[PDB]
Amino acid sequence: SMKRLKDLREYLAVLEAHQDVREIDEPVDPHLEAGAAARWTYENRGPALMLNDLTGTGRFCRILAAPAGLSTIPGSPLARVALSLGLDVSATAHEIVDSLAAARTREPVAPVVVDSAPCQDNVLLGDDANLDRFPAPLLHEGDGGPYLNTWGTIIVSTPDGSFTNWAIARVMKIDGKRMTGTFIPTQHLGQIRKLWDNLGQPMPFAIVQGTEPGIPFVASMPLPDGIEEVGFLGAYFGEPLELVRAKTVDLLVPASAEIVIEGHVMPGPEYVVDAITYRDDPIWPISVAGEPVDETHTAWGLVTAAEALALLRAAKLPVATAWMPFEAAAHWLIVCLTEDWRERMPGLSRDGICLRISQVLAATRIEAMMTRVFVLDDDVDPSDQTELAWAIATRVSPAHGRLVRHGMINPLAGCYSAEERRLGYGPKAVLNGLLPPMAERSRRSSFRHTYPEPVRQRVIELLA
Amino acid sequence: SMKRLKDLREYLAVLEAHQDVREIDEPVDPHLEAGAAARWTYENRGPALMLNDLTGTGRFCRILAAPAGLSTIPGSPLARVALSLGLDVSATAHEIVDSLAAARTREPVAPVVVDSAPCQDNVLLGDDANLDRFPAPLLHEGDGGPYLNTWGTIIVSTPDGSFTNWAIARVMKIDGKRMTGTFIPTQHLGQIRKLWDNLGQPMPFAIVQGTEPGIPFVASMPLPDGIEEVGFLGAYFGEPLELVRAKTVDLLVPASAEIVIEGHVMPPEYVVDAITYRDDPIWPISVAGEPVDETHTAWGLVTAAEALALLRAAKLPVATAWMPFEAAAHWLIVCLTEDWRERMPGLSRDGICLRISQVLAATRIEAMMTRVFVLDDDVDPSDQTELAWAIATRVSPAHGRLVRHGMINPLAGCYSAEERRLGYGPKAVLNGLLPPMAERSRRSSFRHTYPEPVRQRVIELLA
Amino acid sequence: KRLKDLREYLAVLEAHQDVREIDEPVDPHLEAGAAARWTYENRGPALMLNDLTGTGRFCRILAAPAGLSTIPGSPLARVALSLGLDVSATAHEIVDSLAAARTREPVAPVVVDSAPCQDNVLLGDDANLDRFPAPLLHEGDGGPYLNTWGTIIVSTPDGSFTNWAIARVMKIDGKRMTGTFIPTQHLGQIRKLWDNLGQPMPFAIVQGTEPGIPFVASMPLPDGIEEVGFLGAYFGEPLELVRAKTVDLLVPASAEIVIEGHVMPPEYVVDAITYRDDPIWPISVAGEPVDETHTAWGLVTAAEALALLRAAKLPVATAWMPFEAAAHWLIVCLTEDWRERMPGLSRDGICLRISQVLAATRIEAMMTRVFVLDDDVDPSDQTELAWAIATRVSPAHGRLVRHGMINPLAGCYSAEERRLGYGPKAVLNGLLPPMAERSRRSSFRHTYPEPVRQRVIELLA
Amino acid sequence: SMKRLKDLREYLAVLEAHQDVREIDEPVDPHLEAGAAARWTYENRGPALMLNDLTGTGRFCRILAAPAGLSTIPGSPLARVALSLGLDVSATAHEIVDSLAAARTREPVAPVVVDSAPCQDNVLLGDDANLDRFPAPLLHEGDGGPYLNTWGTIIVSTPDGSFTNWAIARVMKIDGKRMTGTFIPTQHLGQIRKLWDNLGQPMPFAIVQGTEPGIPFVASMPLPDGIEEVGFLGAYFGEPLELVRAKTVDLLVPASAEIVIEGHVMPGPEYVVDAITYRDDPIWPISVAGEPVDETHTAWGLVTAAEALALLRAAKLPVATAWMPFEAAAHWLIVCLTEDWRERMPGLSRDGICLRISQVLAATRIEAMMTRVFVLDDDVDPSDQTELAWAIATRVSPAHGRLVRHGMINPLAGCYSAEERRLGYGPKAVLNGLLPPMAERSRRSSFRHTYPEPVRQRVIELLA
Ligand SMILES: [Mg+2]
Ligand SMILES: [Mg+2]
Ligand SMILES: [Mg+2]
Repeated sequence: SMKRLKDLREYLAVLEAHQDVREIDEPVDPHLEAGAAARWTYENRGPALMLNDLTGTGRFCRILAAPAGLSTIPGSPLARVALSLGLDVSATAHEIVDSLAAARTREPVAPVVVDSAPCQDNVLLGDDANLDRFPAPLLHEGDGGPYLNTWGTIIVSTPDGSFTNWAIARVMKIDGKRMTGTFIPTQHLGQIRKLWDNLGQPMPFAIVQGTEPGIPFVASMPLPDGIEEVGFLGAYFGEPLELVRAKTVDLLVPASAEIVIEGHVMPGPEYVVDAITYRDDPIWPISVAGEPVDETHTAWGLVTAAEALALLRAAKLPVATAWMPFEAAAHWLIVCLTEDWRERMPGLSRDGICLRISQVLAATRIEAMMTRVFVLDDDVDPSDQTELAWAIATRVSPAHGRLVRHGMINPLAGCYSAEERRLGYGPKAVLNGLLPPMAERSRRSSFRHTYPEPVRQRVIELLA
Repeated sequence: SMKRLKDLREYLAVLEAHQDVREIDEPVDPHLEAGAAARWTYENRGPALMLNDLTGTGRFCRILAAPAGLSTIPGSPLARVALSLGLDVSATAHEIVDSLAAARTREPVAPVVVDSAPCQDNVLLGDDANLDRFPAPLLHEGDGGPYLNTWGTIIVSTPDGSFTNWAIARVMKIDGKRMTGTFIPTQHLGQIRKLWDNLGQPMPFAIVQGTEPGIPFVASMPLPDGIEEVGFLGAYFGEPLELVRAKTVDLLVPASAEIVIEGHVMPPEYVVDAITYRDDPIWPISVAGEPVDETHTAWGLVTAAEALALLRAAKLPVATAWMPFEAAAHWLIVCLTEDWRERMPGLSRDGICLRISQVLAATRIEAMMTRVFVLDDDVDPSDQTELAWAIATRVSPAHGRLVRHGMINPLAGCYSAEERRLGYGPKAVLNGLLPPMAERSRRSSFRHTYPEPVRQRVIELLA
Repeated sequence: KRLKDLREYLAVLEAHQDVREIDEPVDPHLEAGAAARWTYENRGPALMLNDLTGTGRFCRILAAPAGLSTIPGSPLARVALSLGLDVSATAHEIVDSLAAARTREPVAPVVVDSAPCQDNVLLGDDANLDRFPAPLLHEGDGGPYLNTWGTIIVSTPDGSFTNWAIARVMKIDGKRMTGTFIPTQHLGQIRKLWDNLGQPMPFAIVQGTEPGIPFVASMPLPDGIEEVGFLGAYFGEPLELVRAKTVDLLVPASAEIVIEGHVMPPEYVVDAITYRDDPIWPISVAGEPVDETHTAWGLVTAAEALALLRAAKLPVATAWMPFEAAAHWLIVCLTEDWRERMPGLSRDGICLRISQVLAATRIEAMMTRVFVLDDDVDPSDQTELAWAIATRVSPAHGRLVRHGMINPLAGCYSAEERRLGYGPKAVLNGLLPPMAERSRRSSFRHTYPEPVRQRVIELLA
Repeated sequence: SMKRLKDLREYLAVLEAHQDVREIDEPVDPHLEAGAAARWTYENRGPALMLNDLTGTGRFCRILAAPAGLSTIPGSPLARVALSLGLDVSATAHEIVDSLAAARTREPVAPVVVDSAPCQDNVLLGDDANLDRFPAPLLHEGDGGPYLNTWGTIIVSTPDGSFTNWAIARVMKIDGKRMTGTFIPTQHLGQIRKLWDNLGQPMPFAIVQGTEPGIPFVASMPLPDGIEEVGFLGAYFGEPLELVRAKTVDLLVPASAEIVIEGHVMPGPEYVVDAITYRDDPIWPISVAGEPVDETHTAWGLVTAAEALALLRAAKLPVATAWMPFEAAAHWLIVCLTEDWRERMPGLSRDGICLRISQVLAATRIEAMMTRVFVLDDDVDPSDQTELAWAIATRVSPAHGRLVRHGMINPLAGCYSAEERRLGYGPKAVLNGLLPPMAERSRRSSFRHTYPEPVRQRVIELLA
């Protein structure tokens, strides 16, 4: 039933068919212009951009901007997300998070190793394996340097080869042979690196760009500790991902990649480039994070809502859907309960079920970033920004129904004081916007909710 | 400088010129279909509808649906509000509330009495003055009966004639001669009803429909106690309002009306004595419900303009004020000028929120403000995405909330049954102010993170 | 059993060994105030300071006139005796007596031909405040506080309303004094009427009256209620007054000293000072608990709250301003059957209603916190009260916050809240669930059958 | 410098010397009268009671009631606590918690094994080891049965013998050979019984009554996971505690005990008695928990404040003292900061230091029972109930300066709803009652704070 797109070329051919990708043949400077073009695209809900000619490297390597920004397809703003996750172009916000959460109840599917892949048609070794051959975009005026990895995946394995992590972490260019990035000890990349430091050996790595579109979504997903992204991807699409052996490092990489950067991480934390392999006419996708709406919101926040939905359902909570509204910049989670939630959780009041949701979320990886969690009924679509704001304004008390917890916070969230940020300790709220029992509720006043179907059908016939 | 539209025909001709009104010649049943057509229009941002043919009364009286709903005019969703208030079709949310607040600093302009008006071309008296000859729309399935007044103005004078109140209150049809409605004692209509009840005499009234488009906005405005709407309308437009004498009741009604329902209120039922109308009458309706309708575009908007005027009169550095339409007239956004600290030394962010709360709490409008968000003026409160982003990223999940308990809006949704029954519940003032300009982090977007040459080069490539 | 003057009051305290005479000289400059603080804080007897540096044995000073009593098992005895009750009257019986008088018609006073307070009469230059002690009660004060436990009689220009207020009056020199005339109080309002006519307001300050007067003088009665009428209704008989020698004002015949004068528009001016042989000038040295700020002002404010809450038909068993909370907290105890008496309300609902009723009254601004509790706890028992708040008030919910006018002297406000006169006040819900749904209390009285308790009392008491 | 009382007889001889113990020679019924006599004693601040004749067992076994209740010694209400912890009869609230916290910075002192002890002068085995030989007091109405362990220690060890826990937990009698009690998995006793259960073996146990008076205080103390109570006692007193081998179980028990009950815990959980040993004329102390003031407040709450003081100081916080007020029934912790706290914690505001205190406490075992923590200055004595209430009323804002955290709660605390108790999830607050800087403060108005020393000395001469 899934319609999985197997590489970036298939993804781009589907966006072409829906007139949702534009080619720019005029030269664009990776120094700020490429990043600015990506921001213009996100903010004006423009087509994805194929930057065909870049200052410094010419037409050698293309750049794909806004790979999963909001779509131009009429009535389908989530189309790039839907297609990236093998769903219909018009799949809803609920169908998307439900598909991802459903795969969390399935057994992982191991990948398969292929003899060859287009990502190894061109191989650069030794002094030829130089990043100066590719664009080094300075994405924002104030950045420390060029961010080479914003929509690509870092691949590392434990020394024993028992666990392989695919993660999306920012990587900054130092020079043609060296890059750097953060190895936070609370995430897998850093935990795996510590195992390589204990054995006194450089950690082999590979960074892939322009893989099949579903990979960066799963690489952004806060899966539990023992779950490999490749296995989850396999369970999600219902078939094994095809991997190819890296040329210089005993790692398996997606065969769908446009570019593969291979090397070793040395404490010097520096990534040292040993080889670069790429398919003919390579494409390097970028993601330019900032205010809504970009892949921070359409990918990272969205897959975090799908993980919350899976965790809440695993705790046997009657959750209809979960969503991280794009306008709230991945600061809010909306939890919608089924209409029969009281029958499914018999001893709890509205405050009681909010206490239980808080208790369940508080025990997970993702709790620290939830600055606010709004608990609402499923008569509200949390992906409809007007209906969501209306529900919060009219259903959340101005004083009560707020559960405040203090603890770890997202250091990048905006709603914290300087001392809260410095201590890494601040407030997170769970807000109760649930209504009284369905029979006790006042009828909703709108076209859909206040008129009989024959009257609505007659009006649609006259006006639509 | 204002471009006032003197009646409903001028208003409709301007909407026609901007392709923002659609004529429906097929019959529409006032029983639910008219209300449903109005809701479809609001919710799909459709053109205003001129319901030309209505079952029961045919083509006699027309109905105007979504008279001040969101506009179809590209890039100008507030165009119906702007044109209704004599402004340019493209006037912004700020220009609109600023125009209304500016008129609060001006002296009232007394109206002028004219000898005749089109609203009296046809006069029905005695048994002919029957509301069954006009449409009686059942606007929502669950309503108690037909709501005859939703976008019309009820004119009422004190027994001494020293004060003339123009108000917009709900009026439900009982039969062809009788209507009923709420006379809340905290409003001028319920306060003036207490003066005519004390004298044991019936209160004369006159309800007008389809007046010039600016009247229902001022009728909805919570002006201070001693301020007549007619005087404010005169100060706003910069010229006197032309009134005509009522045929049967000693009240001065707008000469721009389509229909004038004259009568007297018994000690609460409205009893019809006369119905005058101009040729080919138009009866506008407003079908209140979820965003966005005239509850939001008129009532909430004029309440933000009054808050802006009151806050400025208290010498507060308020750049703008707005009642977001998506929040259903439950929230007020107060944006402070960038130099508010220089203008209000030596208050902290919490200090200025305390002062705003203290000022608002002393006014008429405080009870309906379920939440007030105090933000900086780098946020447009009429941009729903930017507003939600500012609240999510700038209001603490726990602190910077001033809670006050007292009178509430009995129709607001965020109250318990006991809070509604007591008429006593919580109202919050939320602090979403940034630290000083120099201390602030740079905003990350196309406009805020790139040099002008880089933005201009990108606009050249992509626009 | 009303005590008609300060000598009757002092004779009753003597009979209960609750007053001590200090014949050794005490300096009005700080020592008298320090002796009063030692007394309050050590729950010592009231002090009769006979010899005072500067004036000697002329005018005596009564310290801790209504401080906590030394009488075993009766700490509220000075309050009880001051209000004509039994020496052992409880916290509840005291506030209930005062609240009961609020349901009664005022009793007009009677004018007598003479009084002991006019046995001596100083006029002109003889009317010098320097003849009497001028105590500097606290190190940091601006000057001597002459009025701390006396009453300021004032009438409107038309003579239709007479206010008996207790306000702080500071000595400037031998003839002039100064004090606060807050416009939200009667003394500031009655003053505005005299300013509108462009005339000085005649006044009269009395010291050492019958002990019940300073309690009613501290009570926040409604706007149209005279203090002398309430006193008359409280005691059930008219208050005997006398015409002031130099001003058109009637003053208590029970006074020790009467200081008559005029208020030029804020300074005061003395005309005459009349007194009875061997005068006594009582003082009140306000500070940390427990003094007359707590035993009189806070207590009478709880009695007024009890009267207002009952007038709103609320099932209030008692009300109290705990002394340890320095007149910052009001405790409202509901009757056990409150749910039957207020049928549609939840615990939160009755707290909303109490808040709504209190918010409409004069006294709301000083209630920094109001705790709504059941009547199974005594709010005058500081241990039981703290236990009830700790175990029954949620650490997060059941708090109704209101913002508005505040007591500018309350401690729990920021500098900006004080400067704006706008800050938070809370109503806390500490009500238990329905009587059947409750857990049994674990203590001697609540966990054991009466035969078992009686057998234990026989063995151990 | 310590003056340790090595058994209950030494403790009782010291209370006799201070006229703080009374003997009852008239028979007292263990069914409710003994418990009622203990409550009368606590509530009237009476002497400790030695009940010499108890209905059913006569003069065989005595009962000591209110072993650490408030003392009758003039000016020394904490004397039973002070003497129990080897301090002077007049040691203050601060000196007591400071002594206990100081021992937390010291190395544990291993105990010593002795050949014999008075607690084994009489040995009952087989059918003779029957609890019906001793009083079985029904302490309260509501109690499911007789509570045999209220002021005694439960001694258990791990199968490997690497860790020995001395615990004070509820033990209710079933019959003459069987008892039951709670084995909370969050405490050591339940964690240790799981290890015996995994080996398919009953857990050996010993319960001791009437040991030296310091033991029940340390058994109530929430020490960290790897710290044995016997080692802490040794470090506290500055000398090894003397133990004797148990007769029928492989455990070491205090040689100072009046009574040893030895046996094995079975899952079907029930304590089964295999031997009872006791010294001549045994004394069985009881603690009758209820409203203030009993050993719940004078021992458990007090040692929890000492542990909080030790943890806060280990986090380098400038804490002058910590205390759990007796009137607040072990629901509140008061944290008093030193006057110079701002100099010692330079970048923090009053709210900032409260956030830091909350963060430190939240990382510890004791967080859950802290329904409220009040952060005050050290110009307030938190053991003075009037001054404490005055400080909270006048210094804590009616709305702000409250940090709320949600999580684990004390299931026995009163201030929780039925749903919060059932979920084990509810609110806990940290309240900011700190004054502004010392120069910015208003002077305190009282005898001590508003008058010069010569004026105070002159007044004391006149009136004292
Ligand atoms: Mg991952
Ligand atoms: Mg008064
Ligand atoms: Mg332990």
